[PDB]
Amino acid sequence: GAMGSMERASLIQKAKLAEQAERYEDMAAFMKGAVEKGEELSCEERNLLSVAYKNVVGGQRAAWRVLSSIEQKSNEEGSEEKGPEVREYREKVETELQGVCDTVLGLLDSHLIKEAGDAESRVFYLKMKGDYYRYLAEVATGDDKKRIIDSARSAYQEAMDISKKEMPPTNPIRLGLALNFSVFHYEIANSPEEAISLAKTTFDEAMADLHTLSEDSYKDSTLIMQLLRDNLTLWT
Amino acid sequence: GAMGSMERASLIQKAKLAEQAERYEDMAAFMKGAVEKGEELSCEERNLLSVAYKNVVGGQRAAWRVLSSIEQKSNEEGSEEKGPEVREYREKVETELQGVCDTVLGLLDSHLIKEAGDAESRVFYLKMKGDYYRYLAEVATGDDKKRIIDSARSAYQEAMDISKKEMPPTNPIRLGLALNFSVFHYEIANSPEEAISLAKTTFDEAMADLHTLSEDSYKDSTLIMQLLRDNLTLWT
Amino acid sequence: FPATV
Amino acid sequence: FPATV
Ligand SMILES: CC(C)(Oc1ccc(Br)cc1)C(=O)Nc1cccc(-c2csc(C(=N)N)c2)c1
Ligand SMILES: CC(C)(Oc1ccc(Br)cc1)C(=O)Nc1cccc(-c2csc(C(=N)N)c2)c1
Ligand SMILES: [Mg+2]
Ligand SMILES: [Mg+2]
Ligand SMILES: [Mg+2]
Ligand SMILES: [Mg+2]
Ligand SMILES: [Mg+2]
Ligand SMILES: [Mg+2]
Repeated sequence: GAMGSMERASLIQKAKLAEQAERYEDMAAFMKGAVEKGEELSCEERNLLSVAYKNVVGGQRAAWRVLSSIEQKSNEEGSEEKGPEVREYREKVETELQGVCDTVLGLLDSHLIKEAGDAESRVFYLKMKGDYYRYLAEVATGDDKKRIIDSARSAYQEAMDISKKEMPPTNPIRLGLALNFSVFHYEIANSPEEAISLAKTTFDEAMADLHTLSEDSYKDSTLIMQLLRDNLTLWT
Repeated sequence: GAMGSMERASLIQKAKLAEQAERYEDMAAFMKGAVEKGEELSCEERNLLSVAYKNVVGGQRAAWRVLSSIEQKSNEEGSEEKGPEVREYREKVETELQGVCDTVLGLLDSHLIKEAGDAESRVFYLKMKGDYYRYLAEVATGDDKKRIIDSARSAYQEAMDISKKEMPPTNPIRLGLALNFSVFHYEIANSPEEAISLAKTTFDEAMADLHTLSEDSYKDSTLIMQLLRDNLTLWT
Repeated sequence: FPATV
Repeated sequence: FPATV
């Protein structure tokens, strides 16, 4: 690791600076170095890790979608030919995206998940595992596609089971997990009815628990509830 | 060069795809590979090169400014100390920015400028040379700072001399050169009066030549004229 | 696309 | 910042 010589605290400090500078690739590299120090991550540190990689992979996904669209049109009737370049460049971006997902999954497997005992950490990491397998599934087409989808499903399901037993229905991690697992059902697993049912039940159970919350917790929970409603509006 | 095995035409095609995907680092790498094939660049290709590196370095400059601001505040009265990390990370970004500028300047020196005989190519490349020395000057602080500033000035001045002899006052390259040289005077050379005079004279001479233009040329020229006016409004 | 966090 | 192109 090129970060092996830098102090853990300095890596965390520089991750925060990289975020301020919108340098998310650097942010992710600093957080990878912090994880590789081998200590568990605090709540703030877990969110720095997730923010960094979500931004990196989100940019890769957007680029992959642009290139895949161009590639699809190139292979329609009417287009004569423009050579291998579109496929090659889509493949280049795809391979880089897969590499980032594999890196994140590797950090989760070595050894963040196995040391995570509290619900807030364990659910968070298992949600991430489902998310990064979902991003792999978005680009998958080969012998392993079904296994990639099932790896995402399995991680999300373990996170869901823990979240329902150990967190209140308004916990923002529980809400965000449900939001994303619902998107998995809709976009990956060809299960729109499960996606809609999960989003609706999550929203309604959260609504009923808002009365227990402070103003600040209410703000956090209702923010994610509005995303659930936004998706329900899109899908119905 | 990692692009040495790819066809020139494929590099240009992939640069255009990278632009569509907002992958400007890739765009710049493809265009560097195209330049290194050793052939002169067409008008479109010159603009692909400039767009790619302008976007890369523009992001680096924005990040450098954020980090420099944080560093400045850290070194004020009242701040106690937060260690070497802010300086180190500002230095990291700075070194990467300098590397990109050196790469562009190297392409111009080997061998784009020396083969550029037409005004539209030669002025374009000399403007770029002034721009990338200007970006080096923005971060310079050492024994060579004055020489970096003078390198920018010299390139801009040669471009200006050619542009006034060989291009009409509405030519968008001539206008953009004047815009940027005016910014050099204001922000780098501590010469706000020269910046304002250059912007005003450029605008007025362009205004007087608009009557010769087609609707499409008029649109291109007035776009850059409005940037000159925007800067004049900022500075007066 | 749908919202995820 | 001022405009450049
Ligand atoms: C997007 C949003 C609003 O909600 C969710 C909800 C569920 C999940 Br699962 C993920 C995100 C969020 O980011 N919440 C959040 C919650 C706890 C800590 C931080 C944080 C500490 S530091 C830091 C930083 N960006 N430097 C961010 C941020
Ligand atoms: C910013 C703007 C409006 O004006 C100026 C004016 C002076 C200078 Br010096 C620089 C820019 C510009 O970009 N003009 C322009 C002029 C000629 C060609 C292209 C082009 C071909 S291809 C391509 C692409 N982006 N794929 C872009 C673009
Ligand atoms: Mg230590
Ligand atoms: Mg592939
Ligand atoms: Mg159920
Ligand atoms: Mg060839
Ligand atoms: Mg330095
Ligand atoms: Mg003069």
